[PDB]
Amino acid sequence: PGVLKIVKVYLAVKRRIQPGDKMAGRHGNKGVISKINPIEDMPYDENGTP
Amino acid sequence: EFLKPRLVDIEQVSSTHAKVTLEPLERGFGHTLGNALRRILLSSMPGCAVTEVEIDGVLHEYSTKEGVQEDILEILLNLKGLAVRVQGKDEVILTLNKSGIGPVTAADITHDGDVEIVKPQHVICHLTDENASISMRIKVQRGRGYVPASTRIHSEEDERPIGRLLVDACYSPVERIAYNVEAARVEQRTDLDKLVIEMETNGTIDPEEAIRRAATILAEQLEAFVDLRDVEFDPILLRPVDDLELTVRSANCLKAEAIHYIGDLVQRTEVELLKTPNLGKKSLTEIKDVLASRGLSLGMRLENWPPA
Amino acid sequence: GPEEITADIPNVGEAALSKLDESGIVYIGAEVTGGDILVGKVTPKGETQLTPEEKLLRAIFGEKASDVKDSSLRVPNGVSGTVIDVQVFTRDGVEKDKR
Repeated sequence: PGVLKIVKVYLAVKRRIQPGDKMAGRHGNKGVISKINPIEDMPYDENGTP
Repeated sequence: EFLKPRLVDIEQVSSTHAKVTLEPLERGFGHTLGNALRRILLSSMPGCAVTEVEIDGVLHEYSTKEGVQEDILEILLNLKGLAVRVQGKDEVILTLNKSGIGPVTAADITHDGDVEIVKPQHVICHLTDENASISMRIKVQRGRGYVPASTRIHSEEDERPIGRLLVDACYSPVERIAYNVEAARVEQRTDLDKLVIEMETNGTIDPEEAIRRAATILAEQLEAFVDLRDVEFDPILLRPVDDLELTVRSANCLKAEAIHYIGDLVQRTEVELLKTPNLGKKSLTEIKDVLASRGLSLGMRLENWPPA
Repeated sequence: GPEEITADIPNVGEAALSKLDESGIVYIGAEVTGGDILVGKVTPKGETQLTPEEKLLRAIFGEKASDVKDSSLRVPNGVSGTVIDVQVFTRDGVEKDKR
Protein backbone atom coordinates (compact mmCIF):
# COMPACT_ATOMS: atom_id res chain seq x y z
CA PRO A 1 0.00 0.00 0.00
CA GLY A 2 2.29 2.80 1.16
CA VAL A 3 4.89 2.04 -1.51
CA LEU A 4 4.30 3.38 -5.04
CA LYS A 5 7.62 2.60 -6.76
CA ILE A 6 10.70 0.51 -5.90
CA VAL A 7 14.13 0.71 -7.53
CA LYS A 8 17.09 -1.53 -6.66
CA VAL A 9 20.74 -0.95 -7.57
CA TYR A 10 23.42 -3.66 -7.52
CA LEU A 11 27.10 -2.75 -7.12
CA ALA A 12 30.03 -5.02 -8.00
CA VAL A 13 33.56 -4.52 -6.66
CA LYS A 14 36.69 -6.63 -7.14
CA ARG A 15 38.48 -7.34 -3.85
CA ARG A 16 42.15 -8.11 -4.46
CA ILE A 17 44.35 -9.86 -1.92
CA GLN A 18 46.16 -7.76 0.67
CA PRO A 19 48.37 -8.30 3.76
CA GLY A 20 45.76 -8.30 6.51
CA ASP A 21 43.54 -10.82 4.70
CA LYS A 22 42.93 -14.32 6.06
CA MET A 23 44.06 -17.40 4.13
CA ALA A 24 43.94 -21.05 5.17
CA GLY A 25 44.35 -24.59 3.90
CA ARG A 26 42.02 -27.52 4.45
CA HIS A 27 44.02 -29.16 7.27
CA GLY A 28 43.17 -26.61 9.96
CA ASN A 29 46.20 -24.40 9.23
CA LYS A 30 45.19 -20.75 8.93
CA GLY A 31 46.82 -17.36 9.05
CA VAL A 32 46.86 -13.72 8.04
CA ILE A 33 49.26 -12.63 5.32
CA SER A 34 52.08 -10.46 6.64
CA LYS A 35 53.89 -9.19 3.54
CA ILE A 36 53.43 -9.27 -0.23
CA ASN A 37 56.93 -10.04 -1.50
CA PRO A 38 58.27 -9.12 -4.95
CA ILE A 39 59.26 -11.89 -7.33
CA GLU A 40 62.99 -11.26 -6.91
CA ASP A 41 62.82 -11.64 -3.11
CA MET A 42 61.20 -15.07 -2.98
CA PRO A 43 63.24 -18.29 -2.81
CA TYR A 44 63.93 -20.08 -6.09
CA ASP A 45 65.28 -23.49 -7.04
CA GLU A 46 67.95 -24.43 -9.60
CA ASN A 47 65.53 -23.95 -12.52
CA GLY A 48 64.86 -20.41 -11.27
CA THR A 49 61.11 -20.75 -10.68
CA PRO A 50 60.23 -18.96 -7.41
CA GLU B 1 94.17 -6.66 -13.02
CA PHE B 2 90.71 -8.16 -13.56
CA LEU B 3 89.35 -9.82 -16.68
CA LYS B 4 86.30 -8.21 -18.28
CA PRO B 5 83.29 -10.46 -19.04
CA ARG B 6 82.63 -10.53 -22.79
CA LEU B 7 79.16 -11.49 -24.03
CA VAL B 8 79.94 -14.46 -26.30
CA ASP B 9 78.07 -17.53 -27.54
CA ILE B 10 74.55 -16.21 -27.05
CA GLU B 11 72.12 -18.86 -28.28
CA GLN B 12 68.34 -18.97 -28.69
CA VAL B 13 66.39 -22.12 -27.86
CA SER B 14 62.85 -21.05 -28.78
CA SER B 15 61.00 -17.81 -29.53
CA THR B 16 60.89 -17.25 -25.74
CA HIS B 17 63.59 -19.41 -24.14
CA ALA B 18 67.11 -18.06 -24.56
CA LYS B 19 70.62 -18.61 -23.20
CA VAL B 20 73.33 -15.96 -22.83
CA THR B 21 76.93 -16.63 -21.84
CA LEU B 22 79.65 -14.51 -20.22
CA GLU B 23 82.89 -16.42 -20.73
CA PRO B 24 85.67 -14.59 -18.81
CA LEU B 25 84.95 -14.09 -15.11
CA GLU B 26 87.04 -14.03 -11.95
CA ARG B 27 86.59 -16.25 -8.89
CA GLY B 28 83.81 -14.58 -6.91
CA PHE B 29 82.30 -12.21 -9.49
CA GLY B 30 80.17 -14.90 -11.13
CA HIS B 31 77.51 -15.23 -8.43
CA THR B 32 77.51 -11.49 -7.72
CA LEU B 33 76.93 -10.58 -11.36
CA GLY B 34 74.38 -13.36 -11.85
CA ASN B 35 72.28 -12.43 -8.83
CA ALA B 36 72.43 -8.70 -9.58
CA LEU B 37 71.44 -9.26 -13.21
CA ARG B 38 68.61 -11.63 -12.24
CA ARG B 39 67.19 -9.15 -9.73
CA ILE B 40 67.42 -6.26 -12.20
CA LEU B 41 65.83 -8.26 -15.02
CA LEU B 42 62.98 -9.61 -12.89
CA SER B 43 62.29 -6.28 -11.17
CA SER B 44 62.24 -3.64 -13.93
CA MET B 45 62.29 -4.54 -17.63
CA PRO B 46 60.50 -2.09 -19.96
CA GLY B 47 57.72 -3.68 -21.98
CA CYS B 48 54.27 -3.25 -23.49
CA ALA B 49 50.96 -4.48 -22.10
CA VAL B 50 47.25 -3.91 -22.58
CA THR B 51 45.92 -0.89 -20.67
CA GLU B 52 42.23 -0.69 -21.62
CA VAL B 53 39.70 -1.97 -24.14
CA GLU B 54 36.42 -0.84 -25.69
CA ILE B 55 33.92 -3.38 -27.01
CA ASP B 56 31.01 -2.23 -29.16
CA GLY B 57 27.96 -3.33 -27.18
CA VAL B 58 29.63 -4.19 -23.88
CA LEU B 59 28.95 -1.80 -21.02
CA HIS B 60 30.99 -3.26 -18.15
CA GLU B 61 33.24 -6.19 -17.29
CA TYR B 62 30.52 -8.29 -15.61
CA SER B 63 28.28 -8.22 -18.71
CA THR B 64 27.78 -10.71 -21.54
CA LYS B 65 27.71 -10.38 -25.32
CA GLU B 66 25.28 -12.41 -27.40
CA GLY B 67 27.03 -14.94 -29.62
CA VAL B 68 30.35 -15.14 -27.76
CA GLN B 69 31.29 -18.19 -25.70
CA GLU B 70 33.21 -16.40 -22.92
CA ASP B 71 32.38 -13.77 -20.33
CA ILE B 72 33.75 -10.26 -20.77
CA LEU B 73 35.87 -10.83 -17.66
CA GLU B 74 37.31 -13.91 -19.39
CA ILE B 75 37.98 -11.77 -22.47
CA LEU B 76 39.86 -9.26 -20.31
CA LEU B 77 41.93 -12.01 -18.68
CA ASN B 78 42.76 -13.42 -22.12
CA LEU B 79 43.73 -9.98 -23.45
CA LYS B 80 45.94 -9.42 -20.40
CA GLY B 81 48.22 -12.15 -21.77
CA LEU B 82 48.53 -10.59 -25.22
CA ALA B 83 52.18 -9.79 -25.97
CA VAL B 84 53.08 -7.20 -28.62
CA ARG B 85 56.20 -5.32 -29.71
CA VAL B 86 55.93 -1.68 -30.78
CA GLN B 87 58.40 0.70 -32.41
CA GLY B 88 58.36 4.47 -31.92
CA LYS B 89 54.90 4.59 -30.31
CA ASP B 90 53.52 4.20 -26.79
CA GLU B 91 49.71 4.36 -27.19
CA VAL B 92 48.99 1.94 -30.02
CA ILE B 93 45.29 1.31 -30.67
CA LEU B 94 44.72 -2.24 -31.96
CA THR B 95 41.26 -2.32 -33.50
CA LEU B 96 40.02 -5.83 -34.29
CA ASN B 97 36.75 -6.79 -35.98
CA LYS B 98 35.68 -10.26 -37.06
CA SER B 99 32.52 -12.26 -37.73
CA GLY B 100 31.82 -15.94 -38.21
CA ILE B 101 32.22 -19.28 -36.41
CA GLY B 102 35.20 -20.29 -34.31
CA PRO B 103 37.95 -18.79 -32.17
CA VAL B 104 39.24 -15.24 -32.59
CA THR B 105 43.00 -14.92 -32.10
CA ALA B 106 45.56 -12.14 -32.39
CA ALA B 107 46.09 -13.02 -36.07
CA ASP B 108 42.90 -11.23 -37.14
CA ILE B 109 43.91 -7.98 -35.42
CA THR B 110 44.10 -5.26 -38.06
CA HIS B 111 47.64 -4.94 -39.42
CA ASP B 112 48.83 -1.66 -37.92
CA GLY B 113 51.80 0.37 -39.12
CA ASP B 114 54.60 -0.81 -36.81
CA VAL B 115 53.27 -3.41 -34.35
CA GLU B 116 54.47 -7.03 -34.21
CA ILE B 117 52.41 -9.77 -32.56
CA VAL B 118 54.85 -12.34 -31.18
CA LYS B 119 52.35 -15.21 -31.52
CA PRO B 120 49.21 -15.07 -33.72
CA GLN B 121 47.62 -18.23 -32.26
CA HIS B 122 46.76 -16.65 -28.89
CA VAL B 123 42.97 -16.97 -28.76
CA ILE B 124 40.99 -14.33 -26.90
CA CYS B 125 37.32 -15.30 -27.47
CA HIS B 126 34.99 -17.55 -29.47
CA LEU B 127 32.09 -16.91 -31.85
CA THR B 128 29.30 -19.49 -31.73
CA ASP B 129 26.85 -18.25 -34.39
CA GLU B 130 27.15 -17.21 -38.02
CA ASN B 131 25.31 -13.88 -37.89
CA ALA B 132 27.17 -12.46 -34.86
CA SER B 133 30.28 -10.27 -34.96
CA ILE B 134 32.81 -8.95 -32.45
CA SER B 135 34.49 -5.55 -32.71
CA MET B 136 36.79 -4.04 -30.10
CA ARG B 137 39.55 -1.47 -29.72
CA ILE B 138 42.58 -2.29 -27.56
CA LYS B 139 45.00 0.32 -26.23
CA VAL B 140 48.56 -0.95 -25.68
CA GLN B 141 50.93 1.20 -23.63
CA ARG B 142 54.60 0.91 -22.67
CA GLY B 143 55.58 0.61 -19.01
CA ARG B 144 58.09 -0.77 -16.51
CA GLY B 145 56.47 -2.60 -13.58
CA TYR B 146 53.17 -3.98 -12.36
CA VAL B 147 50.57 -1.20 -12.31
CA PRO B 148 47.08 -2.28 -11.17
CA ALA B 149 44.13 -0.70 -12.96
CA SER B 150 42.48 0.41 -9.71
CA THR B 151 45.48 2.26 -8.28
CA ARG B 152 45.87 4.60 -11.27
CA ILE B 153 43.79 7.77 -10.95
CA HIS B 154 45.54 10.03 -13.47
CA SER B 155 43.57 8.23 -16.20
CA GLU B 156 40.45 9.79 -14.63
CA GLU B 157 41.66 13.38 -15.13
CA ASP B 158 39.64 13.36 -18.35
CA GLU B 159 36.30 11.65 -17.81
CA ARG B 160 36.17 8.21 -19.40
CA PRO B 161 32.97 7.30 -21.28
CA ILE B 162 30.96 4.47 -19.77
CA GLY B 163 32.36 1.52 -21.69
CA ARG B 164 36.09 1.94 -21.10
CA LEU B 165 37.25 -1.30 -19.46
CA LEU B 166 40.43 -0.76 -17.43
CA VAL B 167 42.61 -3.87 -17.22
CA ASP B 168 45.67 -4.49 -15.07
CA ALA B 169 49.08 -3.95 -16.66
CA CYS B 170 52.18 -6.06 -16.02
CA TYR B 171 54.67 -4.47 -18.49
CA SER B 172 57.26 -7.14 -17.60
CA PRO B 173 58.33 -9.44 -20.47
CA VAL B 174 60.78 -11.49 -18.39
CA GLU B 175 58.68 -14.24 -16.81
CA ARG B 176 61.47 -16.52 -15.56
CA ILE B 177 65.25 -16.25 -15.31
CA ALA B 178 67.89 -18.59 -13.90
CA TYR B 179 71.68 -18.47 -13.82
CA ASN B 180 74.51 -20.97 -13.42
CA VAL B 181 78.31 -20.90 -13.24
CA GLU B 182 80.86 -23.35 -14.65
CA ALA B 183 84.61 -23.67 -15.13
CA ALA B 184 85.91 -21.86 -18.19
CA ARG B 185 87.70 -23.83 -20.91
CA VAL B 186 90.68 -21.44 -20.79
CA GLU B 187 93.73 -23.60 -20.07
CA GLN B 188 96.47 -20.95 -20.13
CA ARG B 189 94.91 -19.32 -17.07
CA THR B 190 94.86 -21.31 -13.84
CA ASP B 191 91.06 -21.19 -13.53
CA LEU B 192 88.23 -18.95 -14.70
CA ASP B 193 84.46 -18.75 -14.24
CA LYS B 194 81.80 -18.71 -16.97
CA LEU B 195 78.22 -17.56 -16.37
CA VAL B 196 75.22 -18.92 -18.30
CA ILE B 197 71.86 -17.16 -17.89
CA GLU B 198 68.65 -18.74 -19.18
CA MET B 199 65.73 -16.36 -19.71
CA GLU B 200 62.11 -17.30 -20.46
CA THR B 201 60.08 -14.30 -21.65
CA ASN B 202 56.95 -13.67 -23.73
CA GLY B 203 59.03 -12.90 -26.84
CA THR B 204 58.68 -9.12 -26.55
CA ILE B 205 62.36 -8.31 -25.96
CA ASP B 206 65.64 -9.74 -27.24
CA PRO B 207 67.81 -11.50 -24.63
CA GLU B 208 70.91 -9.51 -25.62
CA GLU B 209 69.04 -6.20 -25.36
CA ALA B 210 67.73 -7.40 -21.99
CA ILE B 211 71.24 -8.09 -20.68
CA ARG B 212 72.52 -4.76 -22.00
CA ARG B 213 69.63 -2.83 -20.41
CA ALA B 214 70.10 -4.57 -17.06
CA ALA B 215 73.84 -3.89 -17.12
CA THR B 216 73.27 -0.22 -17.96
CA ILE B 217 70.72 0.08 -15.14
CA LEU B 218 73.20 -1.45 -12.71
CA ALA B 219 75.98 0.86 -13.92
CA GLU B 220 73.88 4.02 -13.56
CA GLN B 221 72.78 2.90 -10.10
CA LEU B 222 76.41 2.26 -9.12
CA GLU B 223 77.44 5.69 -10.44
CA ALA B 224 76.16 7.17 -7.17
CA PHE B 225 78.90 5.27 -5.30
CA VAL B 226 81.81 6.18 -7.59
CA ASP B 227 81.89 9.70 -6.11
CA LEU B 228 80.68 9.57 -2.50
CA ARG B 229 81.91 12.93 -1.17
CA ASP B 230 79.21 14.62 0.95
CA VAL B 231 81.55 14.78 3.95
CA GLU B 232 50.86 31.99 7.15
CA PHE B 233 49.93 30.57 3.74
CA ASP B 234 46.26 31.47 3.15
CA PRO B 235 45.79 33.82 0.16
CA ILE B 236 43.34 35.85 2.26
CA LEU B 237 46.24 36.62 4.61
CA LEU B 238 49.47 38.29 3.44
CA ARG B 239 47.24 41.02 1.94
CA PRO B 240 47.87 44.78 2.24
CA VAL B 241 46.04 46.19 5.25
CA ASP B 242 44.49 49.01 3.20
CA ASP B 243 41.99 46.60 1.62
CA LEU B 244 39.37 46.21 4.38
CA GLU B 245 37.90 49.67 3.60
CA LEU B 246 38.47 51.07 7.09
CA THR B 247 37.84 54.55 8.46
CA VAL B 248 40.37 57.38 8.39
CA ARG B 249 40.78 57.33 12.18
CA SER B 250 41.91 53.69 12.10
CA ALA B 251 44.38 54.23 9.24
CA ASN B 252 46.52 56.49 11.43
CA CYS B 253 46.03 54.07 14.33
CA LEU B 254 47.04 50.99 12.33
CA LYS B 255 50.15 52.74 11.00
CA ALA B 256 51.03 53.83 14.54
CA GLU B 257 50.76 50.25 15.85
CA ALA B 258 52.91 48.79 13.02
CA ILE B 259 50.00 46.82 11.53
CA HIS B 260 50.64 46.69 7.78
CA TYR B 261 49.49 43.12 7.01
CA ILE B 262 45.98 41.75 7.49
CA GLY B 263 47.08 38.58 9.27
CA ASP B 264 48.90 40.41 12.05
CA LEU B 265 45.72 42.27 13.02
CA VAL B 266 43.94 38.91 13.25
CA GLN B 267 46.34 37.53 15.91
CA ARG B 268 45.31 40.16 18.52
CA THR B 269 42.86 39.24 21.28
CA GLU B 270 40.03 41.70 21.85
CA VAL B 271 41.22 42.65 25.35
CA GLU B 272 44.77 43.68 24.38
CA LEU B 273 44.23 46.22 21.59
CA LEU B 274 41.92 48.35 23.76
CA LYS B 275 44.98 49.87 25.46
CA THR B 276 46.04 51.30 22.10
CA PRO B 277 45.52 55.09 22.29
CA ASN B 278 42.25 56.39 20.81
CA LEU B 279 41.17 52.98 19.54
CA GLY B 280 37.46 53.68 20.03
CA LYS B 281 34.81 51.18 21.14
CA LYS B 282 32.57 51.87 18.13
CA SER B 283 35.65 52.01 15.89
CA LEU B 284 36.85 48.68 17.31
CA THR B 285 33.48 47.11 16.50
CA GLU B 286 33.91 48.41 12.95
CA ILE B 287 37.31 46.71 12.87
CA LYS B 288 35.71 43.51 14.14
CA ASP B 289 32.80 43.90 11.71
CA VAL B 290 34.97 44.17 8.58
CA LEU B 291 37.18 41.33 9.83
CA ALA B 292 34.06 39.24 10.47
CA SER B 293 33.05 40.05 6.89
CA ARG B 294 36.16 38.26 5.64
CA GLY B 295 35.50 35.41 8.09
CA LEU B 296 38.67 36.03 10.13
CA SER B 297 37.58 36.34 13.74
CA LEU B 298 40.10 38.03 16.02
CA GLY B 299 42.03 35.78 18.37
CA MET B 300 43.63 33.27 16.00
CA ARG B 301 47.07 31.74 16.60
CA LEU B 302 49.58 31.47 13.75
CA GLU B 303 53.07 29.95 13.92
CA ASN B 304 55.39 31.85 11.56
CA TRP B 305 55.29 35.30 9.96
CA PRO B 306 57.48 35.90 6.90
CA PRO B 307 58.26 39.54 6.06
CA ALA B 308 56.49 39.11 2.70
CA GLY C 1 1.58 13.98 -1.91
CA PRO C 2 3.67 11.50 -3.88
CA GLU C 3 7.41 11.02 -3.40
CA GLU C 4 8.47 11.40 -7.00
CA ILE C 5 11.60 10.13 -8.75
CA THR C 6 13.27 12.36 -11.36
CA ALA C 7 16.71 13.16 -12.70
CA ASP C 8 16.09 16.85 -11.98
CA ILE C 9 16.87 17.51 -8.31
CA PRO C 10 16.94 20.95 -6.62
CA ASN C 11 20.20 22.33 -5.20
CA VAL C 12 22.46 19.75 -6.85
CA GLY C 13 25.06 20.69 -9.44
CA GLU C 14 25.37 19.25 -12.93
CA ALA C 15 28.43 17.25 -11.83
CA ALA C 16 26.33 14.77 -9.84
CA LEU C 17 23.66 14.49 -12.57
CA SER C 18 26.08 13.31 -15.27
CA LYS C 19 25.44 9.64 -14.45
CA LEU C 20 21.62 9.80 -14.28
CA ASP C 21 19.32 9.07 -17.22
CA GLU C 22 16.17 11.02 -18.07
CA SER C 23 14.15 9.02 -15.50
CA GLY C 24 16.57 9.49 -12.59
CA ILE C 25 18.54 6.23 -12.43
CA VAL C 26 22.22 5.41 -12.90
CA TYR C 27 23.47 4.32 -16.29
CA ILE C 28 24.24 0.61 -16.24
CA GLY C 29 27.96 0.08 -15.81
CA ALA C 30 28.69 3.52 -14.36
CA GLU C 31 31.51 3.37 -11.81
CA VAL C 32 30.22 4.85 -8.55
CA THR C 33 32.41 5.76 -5.58
CA GLY C 34 31.94 7.58 -2.30
CA GLY C 35 28.59 9.32 -2.01
CA ASP C 36 27.50 9.46 -5.65
CA ILE C 37 23.80 9.94 -6.38
CA LEU C 38 22.03 6.74 -7.47
CA VAL C 39 18.36 7.69 -7.93
CA GLY C 40 16.90 11.17 -7.68
CA LYS C 41 13.93 11.05 -5.31
CA VAL C 42 12.17 14.21 -4.11
CA THR C 43 9.73 14.32 -1.19
CA PRO C 44 7.17 17.18 -1.23
CA LYS C 45 7.03 19.50 1.77
CA GLY C 46 4.16 21.43 3.29
CA GLU C 47 3.34 25.12 2.86
CA THR C 48 -0.04 26.78 2.28
CA GLN C 49 0.91 30.33 3.39
CA LEU C 50 2.78 32.02 0.53
CA THR C 51 4.47 34.82 2.43
CA PRO C 52 5.89 37.66 0.29
CA GLU C 53 9.39 36.25 0.79
CA GLU C 54 8.17 32.90 -0.55
CA LYS C 55 6.34 34.69 -3.37
CA LEU C 56 9.50 36.44 -4.56
CA LEU C 57 11.43 33.19 -4.03
CA ARG C 58 9.06 31.41 -6.41
CA ALA C 59 9.39 34.39 -8.75
CA ILE C 60 13.20 34.37 -8.93
CA PHE C 61 13.52 30.55 -9.06
CA GLY C 62 11.39 27.70 -10.35
CA GLU C 63 7.74 27.25 -9.46
CA LYS C 64 8.66 24.88 -6.64
CA ALA C 65 11.47 27.27 -5.61
CA SER C 66 13.15 24.18 -4.13
CA ASP C 67 10.22 23.62 -1.77
CA VAL C 68 10.54 19.89 -2.43
CA LYS C 69 13.19 18.21 -0.29
CA ASP C 70 15.53 15.53 -1.65
CA SER C 71 15.81 12.02 -0.20
CA SER C 72 18.02 10.42 -2.83
CA LEU C 73 19.77 7.06 -2.57
CA ARG C 74 23.47 7.89 -2.26
CA VAL C 75 26.17 5.23 -2.11
CA PRO C 76 27.25 4.82 1.53
CA ASN C 77 30.78 5.93 2.28
CA GLY C 78 33.46 3.31 1.74
CA VAL C 79 31.45 1.52 -0.98
CA SER C 80 32.56 1.64 -4.61
CA GLY C 81 32.14 -0.31 -7.82
CA THR C 82 30.26 -0.72 -11.08
CA VAL C 83 26.48 -0.78 -11.43
CA ILE C 84 25.30 -4.20 -12.60
CA ASP C 85 21.50 -4.18 -12.79
CA VAL C 86 18.46 -2.04 -11.98
CA GLN C 87 15.14 -3.68 -11.07
CA VAL C 88 12.64 -0.81 -11.14
CA PHE C 89 9.22 -1.96 -9.90
CA THR C 90 6.07 0.07 -10.53
CA ARG C 91 2.55 0.12 -9.10
CA ASP C 92 -0.31 -0.75 -11.44
CA GLY C 93 -2.21 2.30 -12.65
CA VAL C 94 0.69 4.74 -12.41
CA GLU C 95 2.75 5.75 -15.43
CA LYS C 96 5.49 3.25 -16.25
CA ASP C 97 9.07 4.45 -15.94
CA LYS C 98 11.08 5.23 -19.07
CA ARG C 99 13.73 2.66 -18.11
